[PDB]
Amino acid sequence: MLKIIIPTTMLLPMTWMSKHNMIWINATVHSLLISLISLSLLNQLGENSLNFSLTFFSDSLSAPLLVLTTWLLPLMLMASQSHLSKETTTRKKLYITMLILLQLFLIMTFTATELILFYILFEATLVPTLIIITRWGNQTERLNAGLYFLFYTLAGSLPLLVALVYIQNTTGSLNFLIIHYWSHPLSNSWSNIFMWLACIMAFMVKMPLYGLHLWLPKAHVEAPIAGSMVLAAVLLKLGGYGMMRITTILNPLTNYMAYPFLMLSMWGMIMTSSICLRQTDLKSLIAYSSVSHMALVIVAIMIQTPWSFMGATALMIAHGLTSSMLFCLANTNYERVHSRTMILARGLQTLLPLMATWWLVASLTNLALPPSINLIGELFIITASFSWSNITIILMGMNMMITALYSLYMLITTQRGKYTHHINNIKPSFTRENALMALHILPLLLLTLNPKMILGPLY
Amino acid sequence: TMMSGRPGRVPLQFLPNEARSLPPPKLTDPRLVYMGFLGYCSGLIDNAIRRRPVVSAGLHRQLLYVTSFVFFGYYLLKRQDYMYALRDHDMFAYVKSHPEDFPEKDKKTYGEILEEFHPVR
Amino acid sequence: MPLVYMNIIMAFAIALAGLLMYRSHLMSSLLCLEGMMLSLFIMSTLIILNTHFTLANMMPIILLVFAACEAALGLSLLVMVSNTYGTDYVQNLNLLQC
Amino acid sequence: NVLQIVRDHWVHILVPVGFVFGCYLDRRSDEKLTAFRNKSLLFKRELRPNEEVTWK
Amino acid sequence: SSLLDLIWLETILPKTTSFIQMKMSIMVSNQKGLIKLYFLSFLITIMISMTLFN
Amino acid sequence: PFFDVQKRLGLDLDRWMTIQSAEQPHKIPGRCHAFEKEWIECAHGIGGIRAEK
Amino acid sequence: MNPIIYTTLIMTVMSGTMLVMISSHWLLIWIGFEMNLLAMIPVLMKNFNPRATEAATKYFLTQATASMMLMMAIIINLLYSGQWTITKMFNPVAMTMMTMALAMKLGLSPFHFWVPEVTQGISLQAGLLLLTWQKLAPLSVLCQISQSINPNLMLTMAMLSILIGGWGGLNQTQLRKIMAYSSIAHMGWMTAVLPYNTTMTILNLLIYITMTLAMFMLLIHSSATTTLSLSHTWNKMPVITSLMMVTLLSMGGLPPLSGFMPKWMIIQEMTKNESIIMPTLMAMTALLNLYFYMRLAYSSSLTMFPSTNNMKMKWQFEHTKQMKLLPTMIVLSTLVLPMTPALSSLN
Amino acid sequence: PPEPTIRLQEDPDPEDENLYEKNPDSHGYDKDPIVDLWNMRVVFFFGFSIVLVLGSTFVAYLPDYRMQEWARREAERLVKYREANGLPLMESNCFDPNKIQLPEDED
Amino acid sequence: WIARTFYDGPEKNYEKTMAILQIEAEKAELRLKELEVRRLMRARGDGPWYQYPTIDKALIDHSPKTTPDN
Amino acid sequence: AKTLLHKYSDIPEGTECHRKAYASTSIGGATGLIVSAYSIALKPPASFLEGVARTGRYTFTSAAIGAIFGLTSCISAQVREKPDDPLNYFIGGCAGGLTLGARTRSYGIGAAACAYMGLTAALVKMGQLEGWQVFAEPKV
Ligand SMILES: CCCCCCCCCCCCCCCCCC(=O)OC[C@H](COP(=O)([O-])OCC(O)COP(=O)([O-])OC[C@@H](COC(=O)CCCCCCCCCCCCCCCCC)OC(=O)CCCCCCCCCCCCCCCCC)OC(=O)CCCCCCCCCCCCCCCCC
Ligand SMILES: CCCCCCCCCCCCCCCCC[C@@H](O)O[C@H](CO[C@H](O)CCCCCCCCCCCCCCC)COP(=O)(O)OCC[N+](C)(C)C
Ligand SMILES: CCCCCCCCCCCCCCCCC[C@@H](O)O[C@H](CO[C@H](O)CCCCCCCCCCCCCCC)COP(=O)(O)OCC[N+](C)(C)C
Ligand SMILES: CCCCCCCCCCCCCCCCC[C@@H](O)O[C@H](CO[C@H](O)CCCCCCCCCCCCCCC)COP(=O)(O)OCC[N+](C)(C)C
Ligand SMILES: CCCCCCCCCCCCCCCCC[C@@H](O)O[C@H](CO[C@H](O)CCCCCCCCCCCCCCC)COP(=O)(O)OCC[N+](C)(C)C
Ligand SMILES: CCCCCCCC/C=C\CCCCCCCC(=O)O[C@H](COC(=O)CCCCCCC/C=C/CCCCCCCC)COP(=O)(O)OCCN
Repeated sequence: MLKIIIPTTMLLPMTWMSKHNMIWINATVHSLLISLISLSLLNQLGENSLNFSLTFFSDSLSAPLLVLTTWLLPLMLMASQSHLSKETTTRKKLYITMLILLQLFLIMTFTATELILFYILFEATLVPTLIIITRWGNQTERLNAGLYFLFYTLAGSLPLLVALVYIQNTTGSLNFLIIHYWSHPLSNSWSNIFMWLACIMAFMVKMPLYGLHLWLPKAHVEAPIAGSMVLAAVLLKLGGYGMMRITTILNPLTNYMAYPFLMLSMWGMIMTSSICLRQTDLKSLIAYSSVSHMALVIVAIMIQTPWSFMGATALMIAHGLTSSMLFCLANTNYERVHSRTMILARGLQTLLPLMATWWLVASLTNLALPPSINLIGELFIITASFSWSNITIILMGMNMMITALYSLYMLITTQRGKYTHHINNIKPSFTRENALMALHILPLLLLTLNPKMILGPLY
Repeated sequence: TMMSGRPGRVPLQFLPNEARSLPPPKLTDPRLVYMGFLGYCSGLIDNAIRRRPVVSAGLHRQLLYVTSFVFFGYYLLKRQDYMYALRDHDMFAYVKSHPEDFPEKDKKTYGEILEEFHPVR
Repeated sequence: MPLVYMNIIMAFAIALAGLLMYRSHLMSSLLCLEGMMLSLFIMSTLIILNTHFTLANMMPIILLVFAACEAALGLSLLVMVSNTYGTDYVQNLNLLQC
Repeated sequence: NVLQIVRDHWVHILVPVGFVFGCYLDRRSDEKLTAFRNKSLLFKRELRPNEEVTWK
Repeated sequence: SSLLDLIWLETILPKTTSFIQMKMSIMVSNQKGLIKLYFLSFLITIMISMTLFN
Repeated sequence: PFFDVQKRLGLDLDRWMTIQSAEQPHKIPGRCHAFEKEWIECAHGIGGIRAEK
Repeated sequence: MNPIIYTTLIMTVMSGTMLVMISSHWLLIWIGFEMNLLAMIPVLMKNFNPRATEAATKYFLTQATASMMLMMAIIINLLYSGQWTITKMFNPVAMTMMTMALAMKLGLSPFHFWVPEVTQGISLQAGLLLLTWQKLAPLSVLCQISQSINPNLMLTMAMLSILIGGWGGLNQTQLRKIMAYSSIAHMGWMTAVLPYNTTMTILNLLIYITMTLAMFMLLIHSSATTTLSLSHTWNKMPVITSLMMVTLLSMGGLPPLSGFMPKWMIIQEMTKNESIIMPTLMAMTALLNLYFYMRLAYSSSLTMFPSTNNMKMKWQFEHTKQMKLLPTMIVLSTLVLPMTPALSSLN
Repeated sequence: PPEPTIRLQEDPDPEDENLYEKNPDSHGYDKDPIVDLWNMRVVFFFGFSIVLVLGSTFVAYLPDYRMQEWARREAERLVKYREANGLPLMESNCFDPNKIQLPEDED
Repeated sequence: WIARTFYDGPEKNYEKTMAILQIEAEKAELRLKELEVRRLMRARGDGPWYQYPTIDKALIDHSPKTTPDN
Repeated sequence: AKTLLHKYSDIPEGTECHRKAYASTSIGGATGLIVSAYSIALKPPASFLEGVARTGRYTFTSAAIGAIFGLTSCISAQVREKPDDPLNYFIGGCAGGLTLGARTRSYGIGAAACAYMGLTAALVKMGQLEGWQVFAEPKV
C-alpha cells in the first residue's frame, strides 16, 4: 500500500520546491501518474482481501473509492487553476498542500485495518477541508458554514470514540478481520441500544441523514470549486463506508433499530427532491440532490442484503462522479456571471453549444438513464427494498419521477429559452473546462462496460 | 497498573541495569526517523520565524536539531521498550503464580455449540 | 479527641468563616488569617506535647516564623493598595473582573 | 543544456523515487510475515529440487 | 423548503444549542470581580463538601 | 511527582522527624513508642493495601 | 527590578517547587509552598501598576487561605495518627480539607474565580509562569495521595472545572482571560483521571504545558493582549499567525494534532474502569473550548482584518530578541501523535 | 457633517481580465502562452492518452483472481458426477449431520 | 503477462493473512489477560503493581529509652 | 446528603404515592435552597427582604417540580401496571417540566422542559435498571 502513499507524500516537497510558474503542471502530471498506480488495486479476489500488512488492507469495497479519490485530485487542480490566478505563489502552494494532505488522509482512511486508526484519519480529513472552506471562500457566510460543518461532524463522532474504546476493552481487538471472525450477537438491551446509536450516528451525520443534513447546503454553497468537488465526491462516502464496515457487530439489533432511520431516509428523499424543484441557486439544488441520493444509499445500507450492498457501492461511485461534474459546470457558469443564480443567465445553448452538450449528458446521468451505473445502483437498491417490503415501490417511484423533473428543470432553465440581453461577457469555453468535463464523463461510460469493478465485495 | 512502588527500583535511573538484557532499537527504526523528521520541522520553523530562507539558511543549525532529536528519541525508545518488557514480565509471572484465577478453558468445537441464528429479512 | 481540641478547631472554623465573609477592611482579612495561624499553633503544640514527640517541638516555631513572614508580605501589599486608593476598602479592588 | 535544466527540472524525479521506495518498503514489510510460508494446510507443498521458499 | 428545513430543523439542534450555550456563558462570566462574593461562595462550597460527600 | 532524591543519595533530609520511634534526643521515648514500633514492623515491605487489611 | 534579583526570585520559586516535589515530610511540603508563594509575588508585580498590585493581592489572599487549610489538614492527620509522611491520609475529614486546599491552589472549580483576574492583571511573562510552572507542586501532591481521594468529590470538581472553563471562555475578548479559562478546563481534564491513573495526569500535564508555552510565546512575539490587536498580526508577520492557528487547532483536541492525545488516553483509561457517561460529557463540553479557539482563529489568520497606516514603520524593523525553543515547542505541541506509545516511560 | 463618507482607504474592485484579449488561442490554462500550451499538452496527454486508454485496457485484461471460470468448471464436473451417479444435485445440508452434536432437550 | 509481471500467487496472500490473524489474536488475548491481571493486582495488592509505600522499619531506634517500658 | 436519596429509593416504585411525592418535594426543596444560596452569594440583588423572597420563590419552584414529577411518575407506574419501565419516568419528568413552564409562564420553556426532563428521567430509570455508574470506582 506504500507504493501509493509515498508518492502522495512526495507530492508536497515537489510542490514546495517547484518554480513559481510550474506548480500546476507538475502537480497535475504527478497526480495523474499516482492515479495510474492506483488502478492495480482494482484487481481483487473473491476470497478474503488484499492484506498488505498489519496496518493496511485493500478490498473491492475500498478499491473503487481509492481509485476515485486518486483520480479526483487532477480534476480539482484543473478546476482551481482559474480563480486562483491573482494569488501569491506561497498561498497557491498552501492550497495545493491542503489538497494533497486531504488525499493522503482519505487514502489512509480507506485501508485502515484497525478501527481507531480509521477514526483518527476520518477525523484528520476534517482540518484541510475546513481550512479550504474558510480561507479560500468568496462569501461572508463561509465562516458560519465551516462552523456548522465542523460541529455537526464532531458532535456526531465524539460518542463513536467512546463506543470504540469500550468495544476494544470488552472484545479485546479492533482489527476488522478479528472483529469479523469473532462477531457475536447483540442482546436487546438499553446499553446495547445506546452502543448501537453511538456506533451509527457518527456515520449517519456525514451521509447526511435527513434532518441532520443542514450543514451540507451551507458547506457546499460556500466552498470553493475544489472543496465542493471533494465534499460531494469522496467525503460523503466516508459515512457509507464506515456503516458498511461497522454493521457487522450490530446484529441482530439492526433489524428493529433501523426503522427510525429507514423512515427518515425514505421520506427525506421525497422531501429533498421536492425542495430541488423550488431552488434559485444551482449549488443548493445540486447539494439537495446529493442529499436525496445519499438518503437512498442509507436505505440500502440499512436493509443489509447483498443486493443492497452492491447497489450502494455502485450508487456511491456514480453519485460522486456525477455531482463533481455538475458542480464543475455550475462553477464554469459562475466564473462568467459571478451571480450563482439560475434565472439570471438563460439560453446558454445558443452561446455555448458544447457546454450545453456536457450539461445534457450530466443531467441524463443524474436522471439515472440506463445502462448507466447510476441506474444500476438505483435498480439494485429498489429491488432489495421491494423484497424488504412491497410498499416501498411507491416512494421509490415518486423519488424517480421528481428526480427526472428537477434534473430536466435545471437543464431547461439554464440552457434553453432566450439569452439574457444585458449579459455580454460570455466568452467561448476554454479547452481546460471542456477537458475537465470530458475527464469527468468518460470514466462513467467506461465503467458501465465493466460494472463488476464497482459492485463491491458481495459480487 | 502503577509501577512506581515496584520492588528493587532505583529512584532516579532512566535506564536500569536489567534493561541492558533487551535488544536495542535499530538506528533505522521508523520512530527514530520520525524524531529526525520532527527535528527537521523544528529547524524549518526556526528558519521561518527568524525571517530567513527556510530551506537553506542554516545547515549547521538544522543538523544540530536533527541530531539532538535523534539522540533523545533513541534513549526514549530504549526506556519505553524496557517499561513494556517489565509490564509483560510481571503479567506472565502473576499468571504463573495464580493458577486458580486463570483456569484453562475446556476447548470446544463449533459443531457441538448451539448458537442462535437470526435471519436477515 | 477531647473537648479542648474541638474548641480549638471551632476557633479555626470561626476565623476561616470570618475571613471568607469580607464585610470590608482587608486589614480584618489579615487579622482573620493571623487568628487562623494562631489556632493552628495552639492545637499543633497541644498535640505535640501530649504525645511526647520530642523532635516536633521545632515545628510550631517554623510555622510561626513562616506565617509571620507571610503576614509582613500581606501588610506590604495592603499598604501599597492603600497608597494607590487612599483606603484599604475591599470594594476598591474591582478593576479586574471575571 | 545539462547542469542548467537540472536546476529547474530536478523536482520531477521525486514522485518516481517515492514510488520505487514504497515498493521496496512493501516488500521489506512483506518479509516479516513469513511465519506460515509453505505451512498452510491448503497449499502445503513439497519443495522443488532447487526451491528454498515457495514465495518471496 | 421553508417551514421544515429553514425554520424548524434549524431551531431544533443548532439554534437551541447556540442559545443555551450563550446564556450559560453570560451567566458564568457575569461576575463583578468582588472577592466578597467569591469567598462567600467558597464558604458555601466548603460547607457543602463536608456535609454532602461523607 | 515524588522524586526520591534522599533515597537515591542516602541524604536523610527529613526522615528523622517522621515517626515517634526514630532516635529522639537523649533517648526520650514517645508516649506510644511500642505500639507504633509494632505497627511499623507489621507493615514493612508488605504494601499499603495489604498493610491496611 | 535588578536582573540579579529577578534571577534569584525565579530560582527561589523553582527551588520551592522542587522542595515540594522531593520531600517526604508534610512540614517540608508546606514550607515549599510557603517559599513558592513568597517568591511569586514580585514576579507578578514586576511591572508596577495598579492592576498588577490588585492581581498580586488577590493571588496572595487565595494562596494564603489555601496554605492555612493545608496546614490544618496536616495537623488533623497528625492528630488522628502520629505520622508526618506523605502517604495514605488516614482520616476522612483531613482528606476533604486537603483536597479543597489543593484545588484552591490549582484553581479548580468552584475555586476558579481568581485565575482569570490574576491572569488579566499580570503581564504575559508572569501569566506564562503562573499558568505553567505553578501547577507542578499541587498536582504532584495530589498524585502522591491519589489512593486516598474520594472519587466523587474529585470527579465533581473536575467536571465543574471543565464546564466552567468551556462556558467562561465563550464570553471573552481579552486573550489572557481566554488562556485562564482554557487552563481551568485543562485542569479539570487532568484531575478527572487521578482516581484511576496518575500517568495519564502527568501526560496531560506535559502536553498542556507544551501547548501553553507555545501559545504564550507566540503571544509575546506578537505583542497583543486583545483580539483586535492580534487581528493586526497578519499584516506584519503572517507566519506567526499561521503557526498560531495550527497551535489553536491542536489545543482544541482536533486529531491528528498533539492535543488529541490526552483526551483520547483519558477517555480510554476511564472506559477501562466501567465509566462511560463522564467521558462523553467531558468531550461534549470540550467542544466549547474548541468553539472559542475557532473564533480566535477566524479573527486571527483565516480572515484579513483592516489595518492602520502606521504599520508601514513596523514593516521596516525586526525583533531584537528571539526566543529560544519557540520552534521546538510548536513542533512538540503539533506533531507528536505518532509517538503516543512513548507514554509508558512514566513521563 | 464634514465626514468624507468613506469608511476606510480601500482599493477599487478590479475588473475581470479576459485571457483571449491579450492572447488568442489561450486554452484557458495560463496567461503565459508557452506555459499555457505545455500545460494543455501535458494534461491532454497524461490524462487521455495514458490513463484513460492504457489503464482501461489494463482493467479490461485483468486476470481472473475472482475465479469465475474456475467455479464454472467445478460446477460442471460436480453436476456431471452427480447426474451420472444418481445423486440429487445439490444437497440441502451444507455440512454432514454426522459431525454436528445437537443438544438433547429432554423436555 | 499481467499476472506474471505485476501480481503473485494466491498462497502468498493466504499465508500472510494467516500470520496477520495469528498476531492479532495473540494481541487480543494478551490485552484481556492484562486487564484481568491489573484488576486482580489492584484488588488484592499482592502483586508487584499498585505497591504503596509504608514506613521503613530501619528508621526505628532500638535502644534503652530512659524508661524501662519504652 | 444521601439520606434523602435513601428515603426516596427505599419506597417501591408502584406503591406509596404520597411518600414518593413527599420525598421528591424534600429533594426539590433542598436543591432549590442550594441554588438560592449560590444566587444570594454571587449576586446580592438589593436587600435582605428581596433576597429572602428570591430564596422562597426558587425553593417553592424546585419543590413543586419535584412533587409533580414524583406524583405523576408513581401514578403512571401504578395505573399502567408495568413497573421498571422508563416511560413512566418520562411522563412524570416532563409533567414536572410542564409545571416549570407554567410557573415561569412561557410556553417555549415548558416544551423544552418536557423534552429535556422526560429524556433525563428516562435515562436515570434506564441507568438504575442496567446499573450504569456516574461516579465509577477505580476497578483497575
Ligand atoms: C501527514 C504527515 C506527512 C506530512 C506532514 C505535514 C507537515 C509537514 C511540514 C511541517 C512543518 C515544516 C515546514 C514548515 C515551515 C514553515 C515555512 C513556510 O511557511 O514555507 C515557506 C517556504 C517557501 O517560502 P520562502 O521562499 O522560503 O519564504 C517565504 C516565507 O517563508 C514566508 O512567506 P510569506 O510570509 O510571504 O507568506 C505568508 C504565508 C506563509 O505562512 C505559512 O505558510 C506558515 C506555514 C504553515 C504552518 C506550519 C505549522 C507547523 C506544522 C503543522 C502541520 C499540520 C499537519 C496536520 C494536518 C492538518 C493540516 C493543517 O502565510 C499566509 O499566507 C497566511 C494564510 C495561511 C493559509 C492557511 C494556513 C494553513 C497552514 C497549515 C499548514 C499545514 C501543513 C504544512 C505543510 C508545509 C507548509 C510550508 O516553504 C518551504 O520551502 C519549506 C517546505 C518544506 C521543504 C521541503 C524540502 C525537502 C525536499 C528535498 C528532499 C526530498 C525529501 C525526501 C528524501 C528522498 C528524496 C531523494
Ligand atoms: C432530529 C433529526 C433526526 C436525528 C436522528 C433521530 C434518530 C434517533 C432515534 C433513536 C431510535 C429509537 C431509540 C430506542 C428504540 C428502542 C425501542 C423502544 O423505544 O420502544 C419501546 C420502549 O418503550 C418506551 O419507549 C421506553 C422509552 C421511553 C423514553 C424515550 C423518550 C421518547 C421520545 C424521545 C425522542 C428524542 C430524540 C432526540 C433526542 C435529542 C419498546 O418497549 P420495551 O419492550 O419496554 O423496550 C424494549 C427495549 N429493551 C428490550 C431494551 C427493554
Ligand atoms: C510534549 C511531549 C513531552 C515533551 C517532554 C519535554 C522534552 C524535553 C525533556 C528532556 C528529557 C527529560 C528527562 C530527564 C532526564 C533523566 C530522567 C530520570 O532521571 O527520571 C526518571 C523519569 O523519567 C521521565 O519521567 C521520562 C521523561 C520522558 C518524557 C517523554 C514522554 C512524552 C509522552 C509521549 C509523547 C512523545 C514525545 C516525543 C518527543 C519529545 C525516573 O523517574 P522516577 O524517579 O522513577 O519517578 C518519578 C516519575 N513518576 C513519579 C511518574 C513515577
Ligand atoms: C465519437 C463518435 C464515434 C467514434 C467511436 C466509434 C467506435 C464505437 C466504440 C465505443 C463503444 C462501443 C461498445 C463496444 C464495446 C467493446 C469493448 C468491450 O468488450 O470491452 C469491455 C472492457 O472494458 C473495460 O473492462 C472497462 C473500462 C475500464 C474502466 C476504468 C476507468 C479508467 C480509470 C480512470 C479513473 C477512474 C474513475 C472512476 C473510479 C472507479 C468489456 O469486455 P469484457 O467482456 O468484460 O472482457 C474483456 C475481454 N477478456 C475476456 C479478454 C477479458
Ligand atoms: C498490448 C498490451 C495491452 C495491455 C496494456 C497494459 C498497459 C498497463 C499500463 C498500466 C499499468 C498500471 C500500473 C501498475 C502499477 C502497480 C503494480 C506494481 O506493483 O508493479 C511494479 C512495477 O510498476 C511498474 O513499473 C509501473 C509502470 C508505470 C508506468 C507505466 C507506463 C506509462 C508511464 C508513462 C510515464 C511518462 C512517460 C514520459 C512521457 C514524456 C512492481 O511490482 P512488484 O512489487 O515487483 O510485484 C511483485 C510481483 N512480481 C514478482 C511479479 C513483480
Ligand atoms: C448529530 C448529533 C448526534 C449526537 C449523537 C447522538 C447519540 C449518542 C449516543 C449515546 C451517547 C452515549 C454512547 C454510549 C457509549 C458506548 C458505551 C456502551 O455502549 O456501554 C453502555 C453504556 O451505555 C450508557 O451508559 C449510555 C448512557 C447515556 C448517557 C449520555 C446521554 C447522551 C444523549 C442520549 C440521548 C440521545 C441519543 C440519540 C440522539 C439522537 C440524535 C440527536 C453500557 O455500559 P456498561 O455499564 O459498561 O454495561 C452495562 C452493564 N453493567
